[PDB]
Amino acid sequence: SNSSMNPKSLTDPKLLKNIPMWLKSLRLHKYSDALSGTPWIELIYLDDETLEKKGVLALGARRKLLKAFGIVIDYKERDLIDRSAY
Repeated sequence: SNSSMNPKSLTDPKLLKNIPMWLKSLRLHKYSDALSGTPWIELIYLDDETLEKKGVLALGARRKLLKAFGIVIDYKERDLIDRSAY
């Protein structure tokens, strides 16, 4: 529905530690079970291909998650994300 990649949630250890929840703000909780087994630090590092391997078969959904992966990384790179999430 939305999946506009909220830089607020994508960089809040609350969601990050709770990937499913992290996906909630991305409308990809659909793949929560497939992406839950993987933390944010790894999620944000995944790729369209890996996502497929998990369960994200939607070229639209996975390739899209790659957008959420970056916003998290950069902010993670800018120490904008609590080291607690790490």
